Amino acid sequence: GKCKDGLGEYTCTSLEGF
Amino acid sequence: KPKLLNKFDKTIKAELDAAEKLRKRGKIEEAVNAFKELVRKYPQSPRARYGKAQCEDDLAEKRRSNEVLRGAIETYQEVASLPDVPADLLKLSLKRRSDRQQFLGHMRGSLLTLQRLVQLFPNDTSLKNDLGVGYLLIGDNDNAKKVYEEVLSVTPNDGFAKVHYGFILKAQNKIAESIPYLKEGIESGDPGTDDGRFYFHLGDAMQRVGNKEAYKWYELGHKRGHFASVWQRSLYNVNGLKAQPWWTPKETGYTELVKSLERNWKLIRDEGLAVMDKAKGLFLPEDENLREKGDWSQFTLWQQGRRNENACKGAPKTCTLLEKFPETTGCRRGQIKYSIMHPGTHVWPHTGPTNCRLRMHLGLVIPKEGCKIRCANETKTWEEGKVLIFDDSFEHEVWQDASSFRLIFIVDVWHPELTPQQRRSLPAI
Ligand SMILES: C[C@](O)(CC(=O)C(=O)O)C(=O)O
Ligand SMILES: [Mn+2]
Repeated sequence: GKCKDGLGEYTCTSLEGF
Repeated sequence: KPKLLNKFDKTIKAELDAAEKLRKRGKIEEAVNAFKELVRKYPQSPRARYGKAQCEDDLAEKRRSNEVLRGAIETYQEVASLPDVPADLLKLSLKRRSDRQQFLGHMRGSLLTLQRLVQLFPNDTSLKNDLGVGYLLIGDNDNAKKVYEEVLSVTPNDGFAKVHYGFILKAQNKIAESIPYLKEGIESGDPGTDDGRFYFHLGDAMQRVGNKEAYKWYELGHKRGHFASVWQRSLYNVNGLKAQPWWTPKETGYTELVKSLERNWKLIRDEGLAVMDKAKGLFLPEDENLREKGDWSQFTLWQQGRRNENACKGAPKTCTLLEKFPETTGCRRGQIKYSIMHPGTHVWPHTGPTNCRLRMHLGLVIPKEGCKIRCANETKTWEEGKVLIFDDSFEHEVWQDASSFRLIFIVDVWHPELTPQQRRSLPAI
């Protein structure tokens, strides 16, 4: 689930800590 | 307010406060050793164990270390395993554990922790709401929906559950059904409802069903700081970047890339047509619920700054050409892709996720009538062999009413005012 053309996901960036 | 001391911990309150004073004074390293000695001497004390965890948490912030944070996450868990843990402390410890697990991207771990919280505190609505977010963050919208349905059956006016339930309904293309939940939820003013995602989707849902009140919600999302403007509604932004719907090549500074696209446009076209003719499965249908009707597919060569090697086997000369331009191949918030659209297609008004990219379109096969694109209040057409440039963080819309297919090449570039530091650091989208 990635935001390519729109803003449809709850979050568009990954969570990778610090 | 929060009672964190059990019977035994009250008897050592002086030693516990002495260690906590060190933490609040900022002497993190002395605080850790103080709480470590208390854990050694009182291995069963929940307050000592939580003090150790909080100091490890603070230390991970000072050192910006995922490994130190993983230690803290384990110590917050240890708190919960000790005997006679007061309920306020148990909740604080596991709540922080889950939050820090999410910060590290351990979404599966956070979910197990959230499921335990709900089992332990089955009447705490806010924890169920947090469990639903855990499911959303792992992409499990079916279980997230079940959680918010359970919350709303008990507390029908919980605004956090309303906006999240509406978000899920809209993501499932239940547009009309989502509107009252998103609106009622935002209007509730409950904590967590004043969030740009919910103004964004409420306005878009209203646009799709022809409710002219949509721009009142964009207008209010703007006044509350979520949108740079009513027309530019992206949510992953760097503030200060020049905001214009339409751009010229010279305005972008990427004139060499544009010249290369325009001088070599026919080789780009021919590789796209060859894929259409011999490898059409490489074109994937659009899957972000952006069409009202019609057929629209994309064949992607780069995404998140990463070359798709198998895809480039289908357009090898185009991939070789583009490798000379890191302004696009390294744009980790954009893509490089062919886009085919057929007659009878209407793409809903929509916005991209970030203001950190600009989008170039190169015309490849353009019917003489029927195809057009609007960005903000201005509509334009494509030309074969020519580049258009727009900022897709502005609302835009597309129609295809020709009598044959329309093929363009899409090349995203970093917004030109982003520094090399920002281009290296921004998280990928
Ligand atoms: C729908 C579209 O892909 C254009 C578009 O929305 C975009 O590039 O952001 C097309 O006309 O092919
Ligand atoms: Mn678009």
